[PDB]
Amino acid sequence: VFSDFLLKDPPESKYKGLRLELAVDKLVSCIAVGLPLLLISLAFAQEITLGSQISCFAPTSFSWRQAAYVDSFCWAAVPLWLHKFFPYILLLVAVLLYLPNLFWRFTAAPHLSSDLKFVMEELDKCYNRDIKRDYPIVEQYLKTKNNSYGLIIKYLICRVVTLIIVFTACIYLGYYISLFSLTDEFTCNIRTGILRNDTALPPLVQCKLIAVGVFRLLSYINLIIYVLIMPFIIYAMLVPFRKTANVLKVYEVLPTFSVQQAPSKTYDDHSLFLLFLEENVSELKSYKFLKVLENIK
Amino acid sequence: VFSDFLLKDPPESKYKGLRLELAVDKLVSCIAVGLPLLLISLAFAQEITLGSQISCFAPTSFSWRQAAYVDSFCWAAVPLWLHKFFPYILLLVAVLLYLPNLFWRFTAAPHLSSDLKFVMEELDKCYNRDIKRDYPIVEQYLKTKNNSYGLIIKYLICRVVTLIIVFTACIYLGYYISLFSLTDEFTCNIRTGILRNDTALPPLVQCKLIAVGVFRLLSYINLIIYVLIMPFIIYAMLVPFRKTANVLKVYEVLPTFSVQQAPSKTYDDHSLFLLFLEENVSELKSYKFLKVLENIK
Repeated sequence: VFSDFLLKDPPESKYKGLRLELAVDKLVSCIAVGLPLLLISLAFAQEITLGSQISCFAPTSFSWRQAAYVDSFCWAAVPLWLHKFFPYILLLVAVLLYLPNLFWRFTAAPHLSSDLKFVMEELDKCYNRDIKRDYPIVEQYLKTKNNSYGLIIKYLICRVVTLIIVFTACIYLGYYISLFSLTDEFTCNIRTGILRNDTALPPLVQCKLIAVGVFRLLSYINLIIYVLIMPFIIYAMLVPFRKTANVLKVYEVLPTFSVQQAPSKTYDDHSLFLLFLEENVSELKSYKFLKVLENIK
Repeated sequence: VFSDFLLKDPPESKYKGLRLELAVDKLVSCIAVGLPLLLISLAFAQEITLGSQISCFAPTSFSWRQAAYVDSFCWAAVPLWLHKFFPYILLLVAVLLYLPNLFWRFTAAPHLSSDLKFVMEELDKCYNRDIKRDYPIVEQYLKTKNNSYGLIIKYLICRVVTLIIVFTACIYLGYYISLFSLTDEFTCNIRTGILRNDTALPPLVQCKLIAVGVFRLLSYINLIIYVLIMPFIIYAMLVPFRKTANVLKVYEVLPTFSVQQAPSKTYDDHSLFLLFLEENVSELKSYKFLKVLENIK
């Protein structure tokens, strides 16, 4: 009985290439973080070529600096801040979106990695020794992960943070779009604190926001992409209803492994671990041999 | 008896991946250092596009440079320095926050690393040889760390430095917010030292601070994030009341290891070492075998 409990070695950097994120979470994260960076890079580029935020039509009686004053004054205060702070909300949401994958990498990745390596090495050993009564090591190990919750708790944490951030960004951009595309100019007053009773200046002045066009374009692009990537976040968040293949069911054609009685797919570590195992089954060497073998029969 | 005291080798770069910081301290440090850098990067970017700090409405009778003089003069002196020095306090607190993890890395990390490697190699040897009377090497070694204090002293040093810096930054930003969001302009005088009795200049002039909006936004963001990450610092600082799993209790199902009588969780090196051991138990190979083994029984 107890002979295949002795730990010998990993006889290589054998795995070195396990994937610890299910490729859809990976694509979604890359896109959602990258898009605002490209947008605001272009934004800052064009704004540093324009070299101004607004332009006011000052009266000729002013000098240079006397007009620069009103042009700087009217850049301060219907909300104008949804325009003043646009290139900052995007960086903010980009960084907030980068955070959850850091959370994953530092709190769940190494545990999951060790578990995957253990299960895979055990399966390879079992097949290799029984192709030529022991205890169901892998069966009992996977039975242990049937009332724990840490892995799935952390997973759902990451997914819900991502969904919340994307939803908020969407409604912000939407209000921007539905508010600014009706005009781009406004009336500004200057004589307020000391010049209040100074008749040497106009009672009003006009100024125009000179980036509304580009910002509206970027808003449309970002909103479309985000509403496109929301459903994938939800489909990922629905773990116990995804599509699997039961690699543990392909392994049951050898003399003494198991016969998996019946699953239930509840929210627990068993389901998430099975998902990661199926994603990484590309590296299990014995898998293809057993597949063709059960095909011959 | 004395046979398992001979040092043979680490038969690989076996561990090469121990984690020397408990993932919550890691996340907190990354966030707290990174956030002000992103904020002040954006600040310096926008301020170099604006190319000015204030704007004063000089009388038309001035020339160009004669108005530049008042515009530069009134940028000097209710505190205006809380506005003048804003992009510097943030870099200061970022660097002060980076310091404690350097302190940890240089005074505690290598000792802890050697200790972890020793304990883990010893446990693996013990299991591997007794799965097929000796002295409790690991039990006595962990007994030695029961009246020393260096590790926990350094740990608490780092945590309290972090908490102090975060608290001070919070109250600074709070005073900024509660002071500047009532106005953005002030009255300035010029004729003071030589032009005092020079009637060729106005008795007053107005100037406006042209970054109050952006700085207030950054202040809100930073204050919210810092008050969010304070509780985690405290929860970390409360070492002897955290949640563990007693991996040394899972190891006691083999013939001659121990039976852990009773803990007390006082402030000492034993508790902190147990925390680090539980964090790094992902690499102990025998751990999962023993877990499934005690499950079968």
